[PDB]
Amino acid sequence: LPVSMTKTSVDCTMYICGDSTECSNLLLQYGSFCTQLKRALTGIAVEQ
Amino acid sequence: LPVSMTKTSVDCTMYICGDSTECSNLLLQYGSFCTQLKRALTGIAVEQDKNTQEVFAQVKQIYKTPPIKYFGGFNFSQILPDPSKPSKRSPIEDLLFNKVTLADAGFIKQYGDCLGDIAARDLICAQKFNGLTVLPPLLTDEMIAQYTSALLAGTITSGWTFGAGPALQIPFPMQMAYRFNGIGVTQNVLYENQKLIANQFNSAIGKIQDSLFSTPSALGKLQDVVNHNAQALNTLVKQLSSKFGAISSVLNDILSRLDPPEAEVQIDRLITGRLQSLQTYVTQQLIRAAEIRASANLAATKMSECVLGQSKRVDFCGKGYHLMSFPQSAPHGVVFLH
Amino acid sequence: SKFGAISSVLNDILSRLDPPEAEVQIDRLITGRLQSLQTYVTQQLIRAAEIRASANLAATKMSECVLGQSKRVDFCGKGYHLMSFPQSAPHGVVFLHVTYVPAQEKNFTTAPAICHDGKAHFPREGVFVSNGTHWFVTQRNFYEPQIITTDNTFVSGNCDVVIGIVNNTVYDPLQLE
Amino acid sequence: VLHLTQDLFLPFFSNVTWFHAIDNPVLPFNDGVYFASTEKSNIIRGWIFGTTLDSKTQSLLIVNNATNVFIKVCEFQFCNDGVYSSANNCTFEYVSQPFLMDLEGKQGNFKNLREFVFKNIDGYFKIYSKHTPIIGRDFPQGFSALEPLVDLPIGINITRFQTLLALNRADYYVGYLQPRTFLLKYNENGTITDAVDCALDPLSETKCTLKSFTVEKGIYQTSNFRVQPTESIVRFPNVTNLCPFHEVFNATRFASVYAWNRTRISNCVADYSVLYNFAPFFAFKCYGVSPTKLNDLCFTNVYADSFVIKGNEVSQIAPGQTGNIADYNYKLPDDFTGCVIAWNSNKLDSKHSGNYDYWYRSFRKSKLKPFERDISTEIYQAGNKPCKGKGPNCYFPLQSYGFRPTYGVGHQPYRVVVLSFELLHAPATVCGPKKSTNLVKNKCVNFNFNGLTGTGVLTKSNKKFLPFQQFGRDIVDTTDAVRDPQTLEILDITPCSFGGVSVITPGTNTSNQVAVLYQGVNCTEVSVAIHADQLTPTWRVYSTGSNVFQTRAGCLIGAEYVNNSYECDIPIGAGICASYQTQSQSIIAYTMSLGAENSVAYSNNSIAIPTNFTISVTTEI
Ligand SMILES: *[C@@H]1O[C@H](CO)[C@@H](O)[C@H](O)[C@H]1NC(C)=O
Ligand SMILES: *[C@@H]1O[C@H](CO)[C@@H](O)[C@H](O)[C@H]1NC(C)=O
Ligand SMILES: *[C@@H]1O[C@H](CO)[C@@H](O)[C@H](O)[C@H]1NC(C)=O
Ligand SMILES: *[C@@H]1O[C@H](CO)[C@@H](O)[C@H](O)[C@H]1NC(C)=O
Ligand SMILES: *[C@@H]1O[C@H](CO)[C@@H](O)[C@H](O)[C@H]1NC(C)=O
Ligand SMILES: *[C@@H]1O[C@H](CO)[C@@H](O)[C@H](O)[C@H]1NC(C)=O
Ligand SMILES: *[C@@H]1O[C@H](CO)[C@@H](O)[C@H](O)[C@H]1NC(C)=O
Ligand SMILES: *[C@@H]1O[C@H](CO)[C@@H](O)[C@H](O)[C@H]1NC(C)=O
Ligand SMILES: *[C@@H]1O[C@H](CO)[C@@H](O)[C@H](O)[C@H]1NC(C)=O
Ligand SMILES: *[C@@H]1O[C@H](CO)[C@@H](O)[C@H](O)[C@H]1NC(C)=O
Ligand SMILES: *[C@@H]1O[C@H](CO)[C@@H](O)[C@H](O)[C@H]1NC(C)=O
Ligand SMILES: *[C@@H]1O[C@H](CO)[C@@H](O)[C@H](O)[C@H]1NC(C)=O
Ligand SMILES: *[C@@H]1O[C@H](CO)[C@@H](O)[C@H](O)[C@H]1NC(C)=O
Ligand SMILES: *[C@@H]1O[C@H](CO)[C@@H](O)[C@H](O)[C@H]1NC(C)=O
Ligand SMILES: *[C@@H]1O[C@H](CO)[C@@H](O)[C@H](O)[C@H]1NC(C)=O
Ligand SMILES: *[C@@H]1O[C@H](CO)[C@@H](O)[C@H](O)[C@H]1NC(C)=O
Ligand SMILES: *[C@@H]1O[C@H](CO)[C@@H](O)[C@H](O)[C@H]1NC(C)=O
Ligand SMILES: *[C@@H]1O[C@H](CO)[C@@H](O)[C@H](O)[C@H]1NC(C)=O
Repeated sequence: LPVSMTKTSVDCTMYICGDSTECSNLLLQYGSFCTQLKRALTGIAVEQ
Repeated sequence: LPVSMTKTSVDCTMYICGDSTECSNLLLQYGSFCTQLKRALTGIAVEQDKNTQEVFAQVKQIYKTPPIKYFGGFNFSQILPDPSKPSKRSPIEDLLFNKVTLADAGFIKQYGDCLGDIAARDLICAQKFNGLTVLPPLLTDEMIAQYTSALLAGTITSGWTFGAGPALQIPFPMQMAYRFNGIGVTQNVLYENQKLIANQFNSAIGKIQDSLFSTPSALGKLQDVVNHNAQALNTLVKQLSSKFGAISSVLNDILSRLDPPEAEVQIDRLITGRLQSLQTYVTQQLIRAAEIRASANLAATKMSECVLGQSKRVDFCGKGYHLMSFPQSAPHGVVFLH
Repeated sequence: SKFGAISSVLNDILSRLDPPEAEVQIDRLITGRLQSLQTYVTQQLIRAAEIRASANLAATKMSECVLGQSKRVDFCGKGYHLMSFPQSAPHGVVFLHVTYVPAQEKNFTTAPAICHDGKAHFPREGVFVSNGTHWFVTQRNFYEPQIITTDNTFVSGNCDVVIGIVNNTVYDPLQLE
Repeated sequence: VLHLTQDLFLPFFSNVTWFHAIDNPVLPFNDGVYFASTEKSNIIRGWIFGTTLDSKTQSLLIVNNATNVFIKVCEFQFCNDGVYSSANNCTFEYVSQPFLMDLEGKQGNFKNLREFVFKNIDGYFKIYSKHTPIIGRDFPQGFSALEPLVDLPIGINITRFQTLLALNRADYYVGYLQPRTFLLKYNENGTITDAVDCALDPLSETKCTLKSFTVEKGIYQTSNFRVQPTESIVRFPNVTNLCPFHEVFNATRFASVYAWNRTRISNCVADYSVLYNFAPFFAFKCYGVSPTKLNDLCFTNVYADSFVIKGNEVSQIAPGQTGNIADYNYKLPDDFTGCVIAWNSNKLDSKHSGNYDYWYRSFRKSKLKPFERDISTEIYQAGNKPCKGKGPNCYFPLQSYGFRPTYGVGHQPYRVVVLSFELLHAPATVCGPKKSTNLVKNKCVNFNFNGLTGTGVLTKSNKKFLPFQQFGRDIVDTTDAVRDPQTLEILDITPCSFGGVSVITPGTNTSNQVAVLYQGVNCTEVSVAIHADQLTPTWRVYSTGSNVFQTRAGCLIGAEYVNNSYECDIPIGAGICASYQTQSQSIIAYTMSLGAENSVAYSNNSIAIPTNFTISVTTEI
């Protein structure tokens, strides 16, 4: 019986934009779209 | 154990476009994309209602405690409803209602006081300003207490018979003896130490009230569910202030600033952003509703086993050899007394 | 659904616009259709998880109610479970729970124990009951009164701490012979 | 198939002015008209469309005869009775088979009805017709499809409508179609058996929402209800002084582009009609607010940059665009949000023997940052020489913009000026005209407060705004309180009237009676709104005073409240359920009964034991 999975903490900002200031600025124009992603992954880790 | 979540009926058209005819026309170009969203939210609401029904409406008839309350020395006054209180609940029931604060009651009809709010309108008035309402649960917190009291009176006056067929009256010391016989210890020892067990029962029931009173949060699961729903709604409303890479984040001034065949691009950018955020919200609500459905099915099984009978499965109905379980209604959930 | 493009058909879109102008429209269609397909796949995943939970419940119900008697009340249908006969259904299963349900009952004067000679007697299984004069032992879910013998009861007490002691005469099969 | 369409369809149960004949009034034409007539043999020939029906605007004659038809598009005058009086410049003479099919079974009782529908969407005149024998009487009520006959693209306004008559020796049924959504039931042979108007009854909207002629017993959320505004208070600040665009345009010495003169426009009222009449415009490419809505917007500060250039440079200067004038003289921000103005000026920048007064820069060390001036005379470096002078590899940065009365258009002296609006939200100063209406503190109103458009209600607000706080807002970024610009008093903005309409209906087969439940809104609000006819729902649920139940899930209309209790049939919310119960039949709402009221006779020595048993076979799916 499986009990857990590998816990992941993907950083949306880093994944979508690599140390690029203009890319991060234009990502900020998408609002709190991916803070949801970080929250969901944290919830997955805690649940595991 | 959580039993339900707040039921939401977000209107995609209203959320993505505010009383803007051109915006609604361009939203119609996305097909039946969001009729799926309305259908999914309706399904979530119906599923929550069915979850509450499954958890609580397990009795066939309404039952009432005898006018006198002498259960062989056992003191239960802490779990049967209190006539003096208008809500007809128990001290534990009130503690539970007093330790859980709902961001949106829903059954408020808050329209009319956003204008009398005087100070900054509350989250609710703001959600109303952008089409995200909360439907109220079909079963009120009052008749849910009636169901809980019916279940409670079924257990303490009829044992586990009423969970199978007709409710057969049986003295409470005798039900204690039979539950004891259910875990491998004779009934004689209970009759011998009925006074001692009654005193221990009273002490434990008394000390659980103080345990819930003095703890910061022993209701962490229910408050966590309420916080999750409120936080999801807040994240939903907050995306309406996000430009999504356009000239501005307000439909009303975007239409009032650019002529139709150039404002089309900006309005489509807003539509793409807002629909994606709404899809995020609906998918997360679906996932959390599936989780709550699993929890509520667990709660219903726990009720049907621990409440309507003695369960031989160890460590299922609380730690130790199970004897009974007294249910108590909680805001968007149930609480057991094993 | 046009998805905000010139038309909703790939065949006439390609046949109407040259490649490097039809690219934008085709990309708009791709974005719309992939998003709709992702919606469908996610909803199918959710419904399949729900059906998986339901089917695991069905498998447990089969393994318990069908391949045996389940003591858990109200699991294999309402009432005291006896059997369950499965039946195949289109994309599902249907159970036939055979259950034992009690019937007509009457108020009976009952006593926790019977105190024959300074000693409490408790039934080995069942309730002591009273028709109004003579005392009788019986089972739990069926009224089958029997003469209260030393076989039906086990003795352990002093007739002073067992609340509900109710004087009466027990019998033994020895003094006669 | 149950295909749903949105087109110009005659509403069900509308108003048809039945006429008679024994003079031929002209009837208005709008969104098409529905025409129907029943006759013995023939008394009507054709119809006349157009406007003003004179020899000034082209008109349409659709006169038939027993042989063919005579549709044409010509500018006839009037026959006042020949019919083609002064045909005039004509067009589209059309002749085809007759529209009027008449058959009799050797008797005249077969008074066939002829239903005609005409409409003029995007030109392309469409005509529909159908002939059905009478079975009883006028405007019979049985369904009947209409087939098209001719679709000829006239492409002329039609607004009046008239008909012809006949002669030698009970009709005129006219109705006006409306833009409605319809759900149409198609039969296996491609034919329309039944249709239902979604915008008609709550039951109609329910069946339409699920696109099925049979609605099973239940409650179905169909749409939403919002109170449309009555009137609209637009009030701005209390200024009137006219802005100086007259100077900015009734100057002469407009700066050269190397030094673009920049004025500031503030504390005034902008009506750009003066800007319009002060210039025979050549290019009005706005990069901020449309000229149409320019007078409807407010600007914290407005920057007018005046710089004469040429046709090429007019196009060259644009939000973050290339070009020496744009990269070394005057640069617009990439996100520029303002209207640019360009009109030809060959009368102020030209004279005999030439005029080389103006200037422009081609040689700069780097690009020009947006809205940044670079007035300087420094010779561009070439190679590695620190040379300071004119001649070889030591070039003057700025060269003449020499103008003469005789160049090409691309070389003509275009006078360009620009209004760089800010459209932020800081206290506004340049607001356009618009006229201040008064306040209405308690009635939902469309507002246009200082460019900020929106809809809601305004009530008194103690909000202790400190004397610098203006637009205002709430917790989640939604304007909540705007201080009245003129009275400084503070005004909270409340949502209009939104919740949601769900129709509670029994099985259409069982019954058609429906009950409407407005969600999370009081009946009183709905009542004053239904009574004032400002509710968007066009379906008006009947009210008898006895059919109003303010519940906790909003208000229920069309179902009376019976102070008894039954098992729930249709879940509504908050412990009330509706059901179809006999009186002889209606819809009642009741508090759900959780079950049979039972009391147990528990006591210290009373036990109940089953002396018998039963066996039962339940089922689980
Ligand atoms: C339980 O204890 C409370 C508090 O002492 C007392 O008021 C009440 O009468 C008791 N009830 C029973 C059933 O003994
Ligand atoms: C016992 O007596 C009470 C009071 O008369 C009655 O209500 C109840 O039904 C009786 N129970 C049985 C099982 O006879
Ligand atoms: C109970 O049954 C016994 C059987 O011997 C009988 O003698 C007695 O009279 C009965 N008591 C009643 C009916 O109250
Ligand atoms: C049973 O009989 C004994 C002997 O007389 C007596 O002491 C006792 O009190 C009786 N018990 C009851 C409950 O009548
Ligand atoms: C138009 O028809 C409707 C529906 O039958 C009716 O209520 C209304 O009074 C009619 N109006 C007139 C002017 O006949
Ligand atoms: C009837 O109309 C057609 C078409 O205009 C024409 O050819 C024919 O001559 C007409 N007949 C008479 C009697 O005018
Ligand atoms: C057509 O238009 C011309 C020019 O306006 C006008 O003189 C003439 O009378 C019109 N009609 C005819 C029959 O040419
Ligand atoms: C028809 O005429 C009206 C004025 O009577 C005008 O407002 C409208 O724009 C015209 N339509 C066309 C297509 O010219
Ligand atoms: C008009 O009268 C003539 C002469 O009798 C006849 O031939 C013709 O058919 C009549 N027309 C109608 C419409 O009755
Ligand atoms: C369809 O048309 C055929 C041929 O006229 C006819 O036999 C059949 O009854 C029609 N079907 C219906 C449903 O009217
Ligand atoms: C400015 O306007 C005034 C009044 O209309 C006019 O006399 C003057 O010539 C104008 N100047 C220019 C340069 O247009
Ligand atoms: C710029 O415009 C202002 C306002 O008309 C004027 O006073 C000033 O002299 C102008 N500067 C130049 C360089 O013409
Ligand atoms: C303009 O508004 C201010 C502030 O309300 C007021 O003091 C002033 O009298 C107003 N002026 C006029 C003429 O309305
Ligand atoms: C309901 O359906 C039955 C069976 O087709 C039919 O006999 C009955 O008339 C229907 N009732 C109504 C009101 O449509
Ligand atoms: C709605 O109507 C009920 C009628 O009893 C009233 O008590 C309640 O205050 C009203 N609610 C609002 C928000 O006006
Ligand atoms: C319920 O209806 C009955 C019959 O009209 C009436 O006498 C009674 O007072 C009603 N209920 C209440 C609480 O008013
Ligand atoms: C049941 O117990 C209560 C509490 O001791 C007592 O008041 C009552 O009289 C008892 N009833 C019987 C029938 O013994
Ligand atoms: C038990 O119920 C069955 C079925 O109704 C009936 O045939 C039988 O007579 C009953 N027996 C007793 C003891 O009541």
